[PDB]
Amino acid sequence: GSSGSSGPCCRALYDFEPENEGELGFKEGDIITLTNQIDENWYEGMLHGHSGFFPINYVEILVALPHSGPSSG
Repeated sequence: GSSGSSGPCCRALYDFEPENEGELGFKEGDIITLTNQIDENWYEGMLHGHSGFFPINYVEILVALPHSGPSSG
């Protein structure tokens, strides 16, 4: 199959509900697109037409973002 174009994406290992405004609640299985990073343990993406931040201790990064520079090494 020809998808066309694909970028960095992550998979949720469990379910997480938003506690504070903005929070981006995910669901075990739902792939959360990756756009940018605000925190050192949080990420940013688009899900259900909503732009919010989500924890990394719940999802796994399959494709390392294109971002370049200093990083855990």
